[PDB]
Amino acid sequence: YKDYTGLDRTELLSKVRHMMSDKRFNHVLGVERAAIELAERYGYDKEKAGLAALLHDYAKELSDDEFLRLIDKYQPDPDLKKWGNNIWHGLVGIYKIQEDLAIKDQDILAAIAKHTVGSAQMSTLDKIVYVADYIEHNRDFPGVEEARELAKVDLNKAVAYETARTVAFLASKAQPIYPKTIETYNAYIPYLD
Amino acid sequence: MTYKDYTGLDRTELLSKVRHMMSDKRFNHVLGVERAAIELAERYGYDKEKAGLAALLHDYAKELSDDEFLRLIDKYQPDPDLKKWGNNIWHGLVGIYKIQEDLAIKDQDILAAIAKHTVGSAQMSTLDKIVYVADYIEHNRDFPGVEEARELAKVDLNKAVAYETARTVAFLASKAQPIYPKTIETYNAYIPYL
Ligand SMILES: Nc1nc2c(ncn2[C@@H]2O[C@H](COP(=O)(O)OP(=O)(O)O)[C@@H](O)[C@H]2O)c(=O)[nH]1
Ligand SMILES: Nc1nc2c(ncn2[C@@H]2O[C@H](COP(=O)(O)OP(=O)(O)O)[C@@H](O)[C@H]2O)c(=O)[nH]1
Ligand SMILES: [Cl-]
Ligand SMILES: [Cl-]
Ligand SMILES: [Cl-]
Ligand SMILES: [Fe+3]
Ligand SMILES: [Fe+3]
Ligand SMILES: [Fe+3]
Ligand SMILES: [Fe+3]
Repeated sequence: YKDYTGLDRTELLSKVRHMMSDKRFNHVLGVERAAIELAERYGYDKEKAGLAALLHDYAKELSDDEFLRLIDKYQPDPDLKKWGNNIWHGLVGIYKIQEDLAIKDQDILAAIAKHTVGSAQMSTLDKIVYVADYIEHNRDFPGVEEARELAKVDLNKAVAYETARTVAFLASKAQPIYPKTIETYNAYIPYLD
Repeated sequence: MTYKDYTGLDRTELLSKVRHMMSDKRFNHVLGVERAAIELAERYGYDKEKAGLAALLHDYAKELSDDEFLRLIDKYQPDPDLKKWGNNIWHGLVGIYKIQEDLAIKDQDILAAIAKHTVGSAQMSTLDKIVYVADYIEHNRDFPGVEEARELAKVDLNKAVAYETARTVAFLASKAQPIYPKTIETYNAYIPYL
């Protein structure tokens, strides 16, 4: 990752860990492990995959006010301020990552930005991060084990399954559903037919 | 303003033509929706005739052939994306052209409420909401939580709208069926009522 960050993995782990709780940093390590496994399985650059996965939740624990300032400074979209952390920590978090690290790679940053909501046409790296986040080994929740099996077989099916489960979950709790989420939903459900 | 004022047929002639468009089971559904929409109109201070008429006509095109719909799309509202969907989406949005072909109805409120009865919109009129809810709670319906919808409809029409839309999004997602984007526009607009 030094090629991407200018830092050894040891300073990098220090920086990431100092942004979040123990429990969350373990999640992030599990996501790194899972993304590297997925990259191996699907013929993708393991270093890009692991680095995007290590960084993906870098901003997860920023406060609302800190996000509102990053919005104002870097992407002042009126609608964006109506949402919250779930949406912000990836989409707006990338600005924090760039402030704190010498990361410029647009593939990595884009995979991080959309890790929560996806998009239509996700790249292989986007999908690796998206799926690793859901299936990493510390996770236990309704839908993970089917997700793990699918991931071993077809990345696009895993993407579809994860998205369908998340929409169902949000709807069951009457929580707002980000419009990109439904874009991702409709684009990938054909894989499950 | 009677059904005849709106359509040029009296309710008796309407009921025959509507019966002709569909199976008995569907026609009974439509009578149930008419009944439910009239009750919702009384409950919420809305014109009972408009509500009853929109309800009677809402599924006029439910059993048109796929080919009839595609012809209608070409002829009246060319949209290649629309063509990618199916009966669920078409029968309201494209069905209103069939209704206008067969009936002398021009009322834009009634037509708009029929057109969106499946998917809703973000800024639904009272008539829109009455048809949308009546469709879901009509007395022939027997599905889990229909009694929750019925109860909410007795108390707050916007909540009933919110509940129905959250139900439908969760139902579709739970089996990985496509979700029409207006459906999510309705969902996000009405969930704050819950
Ligand atoms: N309100 C809302 N929440 C979402 C949407 N998509 C995902 N989420 C939620 O965002 C939360 C965090 O998602 P994610 O970044 O994927 O995982 P995490 O950061 O490792 O917890 C989860 O509770 C998801 O349900 C959406 O479209 N709208
Ligand atoms: N594909 C798709 N189907 C939907 C959507 N919203 C509702 N439906 C379905 O369309 C069907 C017809 O719905 P509706 O016109 O409300 O009821 P009906 O005509 O009395 O059966 C149902 O099975 C709904 O779940 C959507 O957004 N996308
Ligand atoms: Cl680990
Ligand atoms: Cl590696
Ligand atoms: Cl599971
Ligand atoms: Fe996250
Ligand atoms: Fe995560
Ligand atoms: Fe219908
Ligand atoms: Fe109906």
